[PDB]
Amino acid sequence: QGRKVVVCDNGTGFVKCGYAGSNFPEHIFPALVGRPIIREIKDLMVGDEASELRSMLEVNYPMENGIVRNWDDMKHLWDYTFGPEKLNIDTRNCKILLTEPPMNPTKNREKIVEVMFETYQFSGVYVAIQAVLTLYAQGLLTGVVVDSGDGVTHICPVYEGFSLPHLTRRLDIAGRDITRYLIKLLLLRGYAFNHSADFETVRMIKEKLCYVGYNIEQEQKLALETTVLVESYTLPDGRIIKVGGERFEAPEALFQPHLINVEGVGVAELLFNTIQAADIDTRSEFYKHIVLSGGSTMYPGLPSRLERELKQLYLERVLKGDVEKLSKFKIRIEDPPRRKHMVFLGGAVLADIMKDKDNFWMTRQEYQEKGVRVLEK
Amino acid sequence: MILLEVNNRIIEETLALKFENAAAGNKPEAVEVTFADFDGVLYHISNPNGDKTKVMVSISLKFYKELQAHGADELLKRVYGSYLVNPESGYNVSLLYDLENLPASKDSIVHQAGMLKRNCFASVFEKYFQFQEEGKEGENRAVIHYRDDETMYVESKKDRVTVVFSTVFKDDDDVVIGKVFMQEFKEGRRASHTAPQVLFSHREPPLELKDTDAAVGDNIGYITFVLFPRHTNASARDNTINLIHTFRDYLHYHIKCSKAYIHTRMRAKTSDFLKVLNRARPD
Amino acid sequence: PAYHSSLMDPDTKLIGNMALLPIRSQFKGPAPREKDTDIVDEAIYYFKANVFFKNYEIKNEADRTLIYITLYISECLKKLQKCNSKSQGEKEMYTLGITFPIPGEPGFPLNAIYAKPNKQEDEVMRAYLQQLRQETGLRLCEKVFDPQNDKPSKWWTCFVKRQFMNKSLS
Amino acid sequence: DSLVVCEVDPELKETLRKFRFRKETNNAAIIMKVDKDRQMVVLEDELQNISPEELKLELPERQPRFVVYSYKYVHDDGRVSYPLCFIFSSPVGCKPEQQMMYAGSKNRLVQTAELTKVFEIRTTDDLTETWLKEKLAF
Amino acid sequence: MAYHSFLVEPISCHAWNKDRTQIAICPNNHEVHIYEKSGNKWVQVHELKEHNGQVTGIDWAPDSNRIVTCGTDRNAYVWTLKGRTWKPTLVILRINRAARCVRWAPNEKKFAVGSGSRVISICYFEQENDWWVCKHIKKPIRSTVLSLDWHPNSVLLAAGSCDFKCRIFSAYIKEVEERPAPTPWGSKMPFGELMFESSSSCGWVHGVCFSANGSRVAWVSHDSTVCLADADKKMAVATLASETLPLLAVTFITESSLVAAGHDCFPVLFTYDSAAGKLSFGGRLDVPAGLDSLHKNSVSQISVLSGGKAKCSQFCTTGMDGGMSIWDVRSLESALKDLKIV
Amino acid sequence: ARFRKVDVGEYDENKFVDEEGDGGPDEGEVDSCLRQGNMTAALQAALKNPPINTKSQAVKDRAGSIVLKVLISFKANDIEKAVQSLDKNGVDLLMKYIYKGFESPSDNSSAVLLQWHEKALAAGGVGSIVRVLTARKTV
Amino acid sequence: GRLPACVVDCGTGYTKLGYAGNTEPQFIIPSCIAIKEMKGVDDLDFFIGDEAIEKPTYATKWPIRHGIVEDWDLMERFMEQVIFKYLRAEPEDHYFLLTEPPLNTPENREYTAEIMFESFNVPGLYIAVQAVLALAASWTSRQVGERTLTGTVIDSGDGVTHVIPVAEGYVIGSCIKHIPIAGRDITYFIQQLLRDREVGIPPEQSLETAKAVKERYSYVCPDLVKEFNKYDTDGSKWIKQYTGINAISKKEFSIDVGYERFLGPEIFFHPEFANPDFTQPISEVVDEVIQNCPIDVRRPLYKNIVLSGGSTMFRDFGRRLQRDLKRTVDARLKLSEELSGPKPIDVQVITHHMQRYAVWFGGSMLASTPEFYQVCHTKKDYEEIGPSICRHNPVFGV
Amino acid sequence: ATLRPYLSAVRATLQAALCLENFSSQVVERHNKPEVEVRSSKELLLQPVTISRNEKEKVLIEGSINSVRVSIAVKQADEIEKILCHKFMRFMMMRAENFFILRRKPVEGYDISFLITNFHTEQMYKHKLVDFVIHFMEEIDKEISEMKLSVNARARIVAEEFLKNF
Ligand SMILES: Nc1ncnc2c1ncn2[C@@H]1O[C@H](COP(=O)(O)OP(=O)(O)OP(=O)(O)O)[C@@H](O)[C@H]1O
Ligand SMILES: [Ca+2]
Ligand SMILES: [Ca+2]
Repeated sequence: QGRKVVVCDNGTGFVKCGYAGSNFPEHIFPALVGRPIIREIKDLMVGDEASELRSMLEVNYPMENGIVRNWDDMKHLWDYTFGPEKLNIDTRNCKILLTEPPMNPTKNREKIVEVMFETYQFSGVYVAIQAVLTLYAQGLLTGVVVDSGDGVTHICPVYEGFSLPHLTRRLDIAGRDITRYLIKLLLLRGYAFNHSADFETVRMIKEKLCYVGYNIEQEQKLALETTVLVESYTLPDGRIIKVGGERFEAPEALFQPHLINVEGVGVAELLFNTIQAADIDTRSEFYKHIVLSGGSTMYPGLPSRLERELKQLYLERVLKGDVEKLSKFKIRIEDPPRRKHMVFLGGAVLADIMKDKDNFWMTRQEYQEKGVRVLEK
Repeated sequence: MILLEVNNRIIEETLALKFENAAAGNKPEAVEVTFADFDGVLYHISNPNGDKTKVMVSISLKFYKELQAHGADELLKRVYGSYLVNPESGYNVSLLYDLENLPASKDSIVHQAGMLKRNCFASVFEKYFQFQEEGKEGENRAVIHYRDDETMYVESKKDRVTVVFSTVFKDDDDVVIGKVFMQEFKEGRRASHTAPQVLFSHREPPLELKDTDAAVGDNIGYITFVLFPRHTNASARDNTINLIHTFRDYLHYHIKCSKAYIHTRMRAKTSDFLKVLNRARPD
Repeated sequence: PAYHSSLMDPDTKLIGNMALLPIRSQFKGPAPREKDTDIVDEAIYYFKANVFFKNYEIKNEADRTLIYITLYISECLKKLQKCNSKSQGEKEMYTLGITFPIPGEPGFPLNAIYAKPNKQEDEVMRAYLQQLRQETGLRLCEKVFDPQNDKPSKWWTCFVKRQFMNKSLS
Repeated sequence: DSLVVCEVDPELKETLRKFRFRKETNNAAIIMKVDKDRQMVVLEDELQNISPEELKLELPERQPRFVVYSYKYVHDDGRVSYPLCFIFSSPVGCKPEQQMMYAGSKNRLVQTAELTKVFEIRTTDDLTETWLKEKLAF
Repeated sequence: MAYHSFLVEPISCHAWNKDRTQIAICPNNHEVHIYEKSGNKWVQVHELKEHNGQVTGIDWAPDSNRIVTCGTDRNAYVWTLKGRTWKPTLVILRINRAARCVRWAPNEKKFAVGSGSRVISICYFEQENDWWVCKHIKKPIRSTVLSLDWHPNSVLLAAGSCDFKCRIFSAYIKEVEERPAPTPWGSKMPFGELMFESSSSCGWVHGVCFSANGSRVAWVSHDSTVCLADADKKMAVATLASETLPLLAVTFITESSLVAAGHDCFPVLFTYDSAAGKLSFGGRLDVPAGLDSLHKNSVSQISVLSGGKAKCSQFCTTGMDGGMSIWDVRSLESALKDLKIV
Repeated sequence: ARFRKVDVGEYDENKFVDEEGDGGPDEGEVDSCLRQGNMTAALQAALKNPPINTKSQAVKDRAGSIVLKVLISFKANDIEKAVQSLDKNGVDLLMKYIYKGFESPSDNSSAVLLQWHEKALAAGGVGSIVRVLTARKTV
Repeated sequence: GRLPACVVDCGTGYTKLGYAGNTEPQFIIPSCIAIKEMKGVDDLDFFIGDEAIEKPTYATKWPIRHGIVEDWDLMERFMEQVIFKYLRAEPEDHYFLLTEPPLNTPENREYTAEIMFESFNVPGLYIAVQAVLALAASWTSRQVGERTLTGTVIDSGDGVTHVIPVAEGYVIGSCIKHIPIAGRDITYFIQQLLRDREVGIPPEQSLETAKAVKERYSYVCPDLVKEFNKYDTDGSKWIKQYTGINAISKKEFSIDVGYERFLGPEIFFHPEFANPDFTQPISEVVDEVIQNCPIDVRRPLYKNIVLSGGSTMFRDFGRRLQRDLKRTVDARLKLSEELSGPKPIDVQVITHHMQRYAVWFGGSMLASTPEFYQVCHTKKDYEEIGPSICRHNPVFGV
Repeated sequence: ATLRPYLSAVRATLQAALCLENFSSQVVERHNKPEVEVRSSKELLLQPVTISRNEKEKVLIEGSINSVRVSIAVKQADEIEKILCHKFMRFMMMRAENFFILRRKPVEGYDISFLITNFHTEQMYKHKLVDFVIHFMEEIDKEISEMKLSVNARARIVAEEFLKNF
């Protein structure tokens, strides 16, 4: 009219969708599309249903590392989000805002606009860059967005509204890889877990109990000299296990990639190295506009550890050791409480404040008239 | 089990089984067995050339050449005679038993089979027991390196026969426990007025074994058994040899067993503390 | 799993929810004329196996007839155990026929699974179960007794204490 | 890239016009606000004779604001400029919705005003004369 | 002597509604339970599940009937009763360490949150944005803030911290209230101004409280002392060293009498003799696991149920034993006849 | 480099530091009471002017030795009267000196100290011990 | 180095012990210990194995219940005599290989290691998972083709019957299922059938006879009724005779052995025969476990179903399982055709010569190799790093 | 002889030391640590104190706002008592997950150390914990005396059992 907007952050792990002006995502569920192997099971299962019966379906993720790989399964996943079991909407009477992940090819960028108008026939569509949304959501145009989610962790320089492809770097370590590593650690503790079979059970142990150490030598002294880290955890089958130092050793992979045989430096050293390769004047402005987003930034102690680690780097390899000049080192790593789904939260606010505007939403009028795209950047 | 057994169980059950099956006329069973005893001993029971009617029992000691020097071969010739054959490649002494041709009383040969290691050691004692008996004083002492880093010194005198063990305690806690056990051997004739005398020294050797290279150490100790004619004569000869040569392992056996009992105490009290703690909860 | 009746014919009438299967008997009753194999032969051939099983899915009406005979076979063995001749076993298998409750009455401890009988269904059910009891008892007498001589065989008497589905007509 | 969440008020257009060619040579500032119901960037205040510290105190600590500051910059050489500094005060604790309307409207306002010296602060405490001069050195 | 065991783990904090029909508690976790009384029985009516860590402070604004909570997850929520359900509104405290305590002001126009950020957050509602704003009182606080209590004027604010100090600050927020009239504490009360600071250089300050008319502040430290300053006597500090274990909570019950509780697990009375300028130990109020006190573990909080801090007739204590006790001061005066209040 | 080991928390401006080695007991004072047999006076002398405010360890040890000498010289039954002579603040101070005495035990100075601790505790309560642990400037 | 490692498999019923390198254990003794009904050396007054079962004045105690150690005091004393009486190993000169049940807690691993290192001073220790040792023992009959540590293991002994899926030497603990049918339950059910039918067996030797019928005469049949039919039709050819010796009078006694021959092992496939609280046939339990495991490991698990333990020694056990399991999987996989629109699932139950002592044999072969000394935890590490190291014993051998 | 006054002292010191509360880290975001172990916030550490019975037996008590560390020097009359003590403390430390309050390694130069957090004083009665530590100190002295007599006793028997056979 009036209405009705909608929003969609298609994660690699999880789909977060809701409505413009939502304060939480009204639906969160795994970005999943399982086909059955044998004969209320249907010909296909999506999200919650598909995760529930995962030991009976050959399951596919159409999102690999934030990019779409399978447009066929991606259609089924979009049918599920819009279809009764979640949003129950007539796409044809709705505007929709989507998010685009870092370094997405324009081939994909197009194909979705094509998909949205051709196969679903939305009256309005918009495509926002994640890193820019998460910054706009906080009154910022320049700055560096650390998005650590399920599949991959991206460090995203943005300047006065434009993302910078050629300073945007990835760390191939995030949520799935930490859950995977925690399994290995519980294995060495003497619990016969399986990387495949018990991934979901251990993911929940990770979410519930893991944290990032501030000073690893001190966390290891605690691990080794006391039992204060040790926690019982009751598994689905009833068995109780003890989780201790592995609580902080697992997320430590983010800072020390080699711990799971991964080439690279680890999020803090990466962040430092990236900020340092920019203009002297914009360096200042980046260091005081670091922003966290995504699920894997929720580990207790993470923002403190990043602060500490950046200071150690700047001191050793920029101030060359003298601590007298450390005091001058302005630095801001803002960690909002709602940072788990900032891309959605930002898109929900923007799609709301921009709902009844006209030049903003790319229309079906426009795309038929034509064509893909229909982009106005 | 307080006293360690002298006989080898694996030798006896292997042979008793085999000989019981021969005496029924059952089909001869194939056998290949590689096992050990105390003091670095390695046994091997087998069928030579695949011949399953013949059962060879071989033994290998790294210090056999030293025992051989003190009449091991002639003692073994007495005991086994026909049964004793040329040593298997790598081993020092081999017995051969024909399943087609066995004695009536099976128990006699099987008992002596199980005492192969013991009978290897026995020669060096019988030698020095009769030096003392006949009064041949001032002979050379024997030096048997029964372990790599442990040594037994046997020495014949006017009236007595001394046997010195120079044993080692790997674990440092075992030194302190062993010290307490040895102390009771030193004050040990409170029990038996007629028993042998037992002397102990913690680091340095006695006045006797000083020197010709007796290793001094913090983790070494010298146990000395002063045996007399009553213990070394023909009537009580075999009993004495059976005890004396198992002594080292009897000592270490009991140190380890002693520590295992300490464990059951520690489990008790630890279990009690945990109950007392748990009673500090509202429930 | 357990053994079911494979004589389920397209044109088989019922009695309650049991199948009114024919039998080749000399005892008079409401059974159809019966070639070689019938439900009583099937029950005896299967008995020694089925009696151990506790669970049993009912595939069709013919199985409810198979169950009943199986249960009764155990009632014969209890009585045959004490006998001193194949002739005396026949006296008491006559008596064991003449002597039990039906679907509906105090069990018959299976009232959950079987269906109740009106006048016509009731008098015919009494008589069909009777004809099964009399013919099963007769055939068992031949099978149970050893001809060297006239004692019951321990190979049938060893089953006496075992109960089919932990149910019993006594 | 192409976002003008709020447009620029025609009246405000002018104020920035006149201020761009201002004849006065003291330190002066225009402060600007986003009107929620109108959805346009508007004038809040105009202030004359202000040091950087004094401007700091005029700004809301917990609401975003746009500022255009005519500051007499004495260079390292000694000779003088009156650069038109644009300052985006964007405090941290502010309503997400409000931050989005400011963030989305900044670029439209900056080209509309035709300014090239563009700065942004997370806290008013950062707005000092050392800070302003540090940035202008570029 | 009216003990009720809500649970067996601690009650971290509690708050009562206006008419004391309902009590909110945190049963040593991330949630707040509200129990309404029904005849003899306490009955749970609500669960407030939004925090993602232990809740450390709860306060109930009596007239507006709004609960504020603060927890170790660094957040604070203002809870608003919508129909049958308390719905939460997230407040951006902008603090980087756990929240520790929270108290509405008397005027109910703003609340204060002490934290481990070495800072007090003063939050008020901004009517135009429909948004909770909050300003910080930073210096000279050098450690965690463990306790707060407002002056009756809703402007002066006392605080106890792990840097061993009781302080009085001005939390004057010009955008919500009239400027305050001068106090014995001072005339200049801009936001953040330090009106008073204690001279004790040891002992963590666990509880602090203003007097009924606000002239006097009293606090308790971990060196087993209780202290009081009255601004009428030029902020002179009366001190008393206890023979027993530290106190954790304190409140005025008259203008010159205090009730305090801590690790001994029972309430104790202190009288202040205005003339002689000294604090005096009025004795134990709780008179008969193995413990002889009602509470079987440290008492962590104590609150005035009726009569306010001028003529308190009933007071509440919650403790680490999961117990809540109601104390009627008239009943206590019947039992211990040689017991003198004021 | 392993930049991770360098303890950057050392240079945090917010971190707490204790406020204040500014300007003991008297030897001859105590020995005048000690030769005379007036043990209670000897005790009250050693509890004068404790070196709480100096950072010099030496002057604190000087004081400890002097207080310990008084406590050793006592006979068991005489202790109780000397402790009851002290005001609450003297008793709390005695605790501090007793707990320091425990750190230097021999000559059955340890046996007598435990008895001193017993009377001190009766006099000052557990709170006298609490103020030992709580104190930031001590003996 | 010079002399071989010691190898001990401790089970509910029987402990198998001997030196590595050997094909069979040097002793297979009952896992019991006889003790007094206290100071001095009364802890040492005990006996184990056979010399402990009927000892006049001693109480026989069974320290291992359902695979798992209950009493550590008694387990430790049991070890004393294993090492010093039977093996006669100077424990300081030998690395040891001990086995752990499938559900063995990591705390148990520490308690085990504590005994071996603190009491017996062993220079090295390796706690092996039994399922992995059985898999290795079956490599003797694969043979070089697909010798892998991925497969489903049926360990069936005296105490407990488990079904244990393994993936590259790592057990999939979440999908382990156990069956209340084991050796002792079969012996008990066979003993039952004999009392019902046979006489002349002296009550004292009722188990003895039942065991002997079980081990020497029993087999798995293809179909029940057809077997009952063979026995009633033929009789003379299927009813075997067993004669034992009366232990008191020393004269022979003899009995018919009939239906229990096939009925005894049948309870694996129809547990309801002797078990009120369990009904699911072993074929279904194996299918269910494998279906609970990850997609991409099921086909490997299906084609390498290895048998371990004494209660798998029944004739035709493997063939029976394979058939019943292939009937379930093919019947199910035919509907997927008739409801559409799958590669024929290859099922293989492995029977091999080393089954009776599968675990121990595998352990003996592992301890013979050079790499065993490289994956063993040393005493030096036990002391310097601490007991934590024994919670994970590295898998190897492929 | 001088045990009872020494325990009475250690008790009262523990009674003052175990006055704890829950405390979120002011150093690390959303963290919670026993401040006596990490020691990163100096205002939260209480003065360490020792109680000593003589030159060989003492207790050191280290308090903090949310955690206490009691460390114990045990009587060890001779070498056999030393090694029994070490074997025994080591045994209980291996089991330190079952003792919720026992520290996996002792403070340097002590035999055994307890670390009682505010979480223990919250879920157990603090006066019972104090009782336990005094109880513990008594019983490990008894148990070492038992074990010392036990070893002496079985040494006698083993010496006679060997020698009586010659
Ligand atoms: N509280 C938590 N603490 C730690 N990790 C968490 C928490 N909650 C979720 N995660 C992890 O974070 C990931 C989910 O984050 P998010 O939903 O941002 O990822 P995504 O958007 O699906 O993937 P991507 O960001 O790669 O597109 C999961 O891997 C999950 O295990
Ligand atoms: Ca994402
Ligand atoms: Ca086994």
